[PDB]
Amino acid sequence: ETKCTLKSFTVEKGIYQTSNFRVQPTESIVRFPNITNLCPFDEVFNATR
Amino acid sequence: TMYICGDSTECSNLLLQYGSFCTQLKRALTGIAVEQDKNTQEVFAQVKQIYKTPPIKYFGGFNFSQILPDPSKPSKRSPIEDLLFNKVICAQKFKGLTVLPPLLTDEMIAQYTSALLAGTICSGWTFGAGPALQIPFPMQMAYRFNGIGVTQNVLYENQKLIANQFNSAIGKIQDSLSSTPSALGKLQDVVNHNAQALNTLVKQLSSKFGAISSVLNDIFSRLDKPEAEVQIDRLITGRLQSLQTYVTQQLIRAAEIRASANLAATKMSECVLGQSKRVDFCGKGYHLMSFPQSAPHGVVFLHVTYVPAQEKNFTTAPAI
Amino acid sequence: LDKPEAEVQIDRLITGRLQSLQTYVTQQLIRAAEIRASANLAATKMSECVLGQSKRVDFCGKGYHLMSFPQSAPHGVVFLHVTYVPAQEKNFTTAPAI
Amino acid sequence: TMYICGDSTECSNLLLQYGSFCTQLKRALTGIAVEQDKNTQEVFAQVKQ
Amino acid sequence: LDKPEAEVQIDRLITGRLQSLQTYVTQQLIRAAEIRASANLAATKMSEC
Amino acid sequence: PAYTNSFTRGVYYPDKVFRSSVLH
Amino acid sequence: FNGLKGTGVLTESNKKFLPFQQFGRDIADTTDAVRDPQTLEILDITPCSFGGVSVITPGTNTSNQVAVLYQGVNCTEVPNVFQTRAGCLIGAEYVNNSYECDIPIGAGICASYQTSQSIIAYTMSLGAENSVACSNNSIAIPTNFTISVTTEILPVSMTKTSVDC
Amino acid sequence: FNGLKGTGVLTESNKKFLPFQQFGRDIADTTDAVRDPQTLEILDITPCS
Ligand SMILES: *[C@@H]1O[C@H](CO)[C@@H](O)[C@H](O)[C@H]1NC(C)=O
Ligand SMILES: *[C@@H]1O[C@H](CO)[C@@H](O)[C@H](O)[C@H]1NC(C)=O
Ligand SMILES: *[C@@H]1O[C@H](CO)[C@@H](O)[C@H](O)[C@H]1NC(C)=O
Ligand SMILES: *[C@@H]1O[C@H](CO)[C@@H](O)[C@H](O)[C@H]1NC(C)=O
Ligand SMILES: *[C@@H]1O[C@H](CO)[C@@H](O)[C@H](O)[C@H]1NC(C)=O
Ligand SMILES: *[C@@H]1O[C@H](CO)[C@@H](O)[C@H](O)[C@H]1NC(C)=O
Ligand SMILES: *[C@@H]1O[C@H](CO)[C@@H](O)[C@H](O)[C@H]1NC(C)=O
Ligand SMILES: *[C@@H]1O[C@H](CO)[C@@H](O)[C@H](O)[C@H]1NC(C)=O
Repeated sequence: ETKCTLKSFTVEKGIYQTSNFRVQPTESIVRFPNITNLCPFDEVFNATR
Repeated sequence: TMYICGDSTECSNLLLQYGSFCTQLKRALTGIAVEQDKNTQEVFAQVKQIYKTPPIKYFGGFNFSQILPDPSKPSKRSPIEDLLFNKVICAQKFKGLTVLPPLLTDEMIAQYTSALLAGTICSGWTFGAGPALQIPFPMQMAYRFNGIGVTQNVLYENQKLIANQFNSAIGKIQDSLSSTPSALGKLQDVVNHNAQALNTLVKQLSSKFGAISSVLNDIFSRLDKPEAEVQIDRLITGRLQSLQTYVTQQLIRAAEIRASANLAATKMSECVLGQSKRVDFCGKGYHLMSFPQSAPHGVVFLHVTYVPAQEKNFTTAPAI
Repeated sequence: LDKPEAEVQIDRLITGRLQSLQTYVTQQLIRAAEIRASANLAATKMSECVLGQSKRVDFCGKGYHLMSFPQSAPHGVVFLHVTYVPAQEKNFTTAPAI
Repeated sequence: TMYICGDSTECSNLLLQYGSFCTQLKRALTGIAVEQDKNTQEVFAQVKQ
Repeated sequence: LDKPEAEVQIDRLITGRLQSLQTYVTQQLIRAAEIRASANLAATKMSEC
Repeated sequence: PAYTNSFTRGVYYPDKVFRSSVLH
Repeated sequence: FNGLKGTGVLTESNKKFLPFQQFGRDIADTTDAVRDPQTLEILDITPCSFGGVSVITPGTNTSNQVAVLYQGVNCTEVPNVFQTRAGCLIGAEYVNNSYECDIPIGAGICASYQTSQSIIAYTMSLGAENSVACSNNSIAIPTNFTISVTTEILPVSMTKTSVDC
Repeated sequence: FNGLKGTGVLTESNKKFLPFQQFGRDIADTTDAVRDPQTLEILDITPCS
């Protein structure tokens, strides 16, 4: 990685900064409030008259 | 890439169209960081010999107890130095902006200062130009009096007066630091300037720069790959030049610090490790000697000078 | 691309590569200042170390300055500082006055 | 503001979206101006009498 | 032009002119450092000469 | 209409965002 | 969360949200907390473990051994382990033998390649240990001397360039 | 003036336009003088204080 970062096959004595690191999450957590006010289609399709 | 885009992989792989721009910014900051660990060596690490402090702190009636380290404290700092150090991050870190530690810690800097003080008192100026050579303090002063055109017998006849005036002058130092609104303004300004320079850096991520939104993810989906992308170029250009400005200002500011460090190093050599004949270089009046003290991000010099008084008017003539 | 749009992407390339040139010049202006300061110091030392004898501690080498000699070098100057250094001290008993 | 947008009322309301660039600019120039009045007293005011 | 179009054209002028001012400040700041250096020399000579 | 002085009243929370120990 | 999109680690929060507040922000006006729309709990949002990585190495002319320093993180979040101020250092063996600083790490710590050979870490020395006697009746006077010559090198100029715009 | 608008103070000028010139411009390519559509008077345009 250091060799690629410096664009060379030779690395001189010292300390080099390359890149960062991360966990790289793959999960997706989707949250919404409960659908409470269900729309009363009951009186449209299940009407007695 | 963490600053400009974040964890968005579709953005980080777009920033590649510029490529070398991030490298230049990284390089500039690295160069500055390295330089800062050199400035402190040029000023303090002027001796290859680290001298132990003297067991006694009262030589010739002169008492240097307020200047030399005080071992009763865990920090082993002198009464003055211990005052200087008391008179002078996640939000940043999470955005890819980090602060690096110095190579030389305060504990190590203090040791250099102690070595310089020990040499100044037990040897004089000789240790700054060869081996250390022991001398009685009263005789060290005699040399320093001759150096300003005052016959050495003046010191010996008035040794008690001179020691007393010295003791008073040193005692009053803390009163000029602990009760002055900006005694250390020069050191505090450095801290305040870099602190605000960084904070004004992160707040620019809230800017839109003409984009419909400052939030990268919210408009990467709520728009077409062809259209939305047109605004990724806009957010990147905006954020990239914001970072470019930060780096440029740091390069200029670093140059100012270097100049100051070079002056401090010069005075360490000419004021502390010798006796200066340069007017107003090592304080007002006729320079006798100086003592170094450590401070946050800097150095403090105590300049001991001779000032004439009680002028009487005599009649003169070119020759007899 | 049709002219009305082709000039837009070209304009983007111009400002991008133009900014690059700008970065180069800015850095050279800062770097130049650093070189000038060094040149000013070198000139000062020429006057005080070579054309005379200094009384400034560690200015013309570590020790008691006697003389110096200049030498040329690529993009710079090299000074050879000749100094006096005391050696082999011995302990004597002293007194303020006799 | 007079340099950018000038007398255009509409334009002046878009600068707000680019971040506090005018503040940084005025801040930098003010600092320079203050130093100019420092250089002169350091050179000439060598006497309190 | 209408609003959706005028803003596109106007943003080009704002971005460009901001860079012009930034260049001025940067170079003006570098020049100030040069004067500061000569001021320090002048003050030194006032003291020593 | 006995006009009076509104002083420093009439301020309200402009948003539903939590903020603390900060000036906005 | 109810329209608030983002990434990171969700942990327990101690932020005292008001009854009408749904999310919070940091000093840079960036979201750092959300309310869960179903449980009404407050979730503290931080970035997933990260930090700069540096590689400490000798020249490849001598060896291909490396040590890795993780900045800003200790040795519990990283997954010859030494913990310093700069961050967790792995691959270098810490020794109590001090030497002159070779490859600097920070906070008094430096690394080098030594003995068969491997990368080690140590606290850097400042200089030789010595002392000068204080006395009120004794002076040291040099009986001999030496003439020495030292070399000082200074830059004067740099390459002159020009550009055809 | 004929669709060209802005904010400023209108005064009489001492400029003389050629028969084919409706208005003039400064070094910043900004209009600083116009010919009146009805009276053929040449007016200088100076920004408000
Ligand atoms: C419905 O939403 C409320 C919040 O308003 C929550 O307290 C309750 O537990 C939810 N009910 C269910 C079955 O999730
Ligand atoms: C030296 O000064 C300190 C005050 O800083 C005082 O406490 C001490 O007693 C003095 N030393 C002598 C021998 O009087
Ligand atoms: C010396 O004489 C000057 C006048 O030439 C006078 O102003 C000054 O006060 C006198 N100083 C003393 C100590 O007598
Ligand atoms: C002089 O005396 C000191 C002790 O006060 C001793 O450490 C030093 O080595 C002696 N120097 C010589 C040359 O004898
Ligand atoms: C590489 O190592 C060889 C010894 O095997 C040595 O002679 C040579 O000078 C070294 N080269 C460098 C650049 O260190
Ligand atoms: C590592 O860091 C975490 C987070 O601050 C802390 O809880 C933990 O105790 C630390 N462990 C060590 C050994 O420092
Ligand atoms: C250094 O000495 C300490 C005791 O002061 C000991 O605990 C530690 O393990 C030693 N470290 C090494 C690497 O030998
Ligand atoms: C001084 O040192 C030199 C060696 O450089 C030696 O030849 C000479 O004899 C010494 N003189 C004395 C008095 O020791």
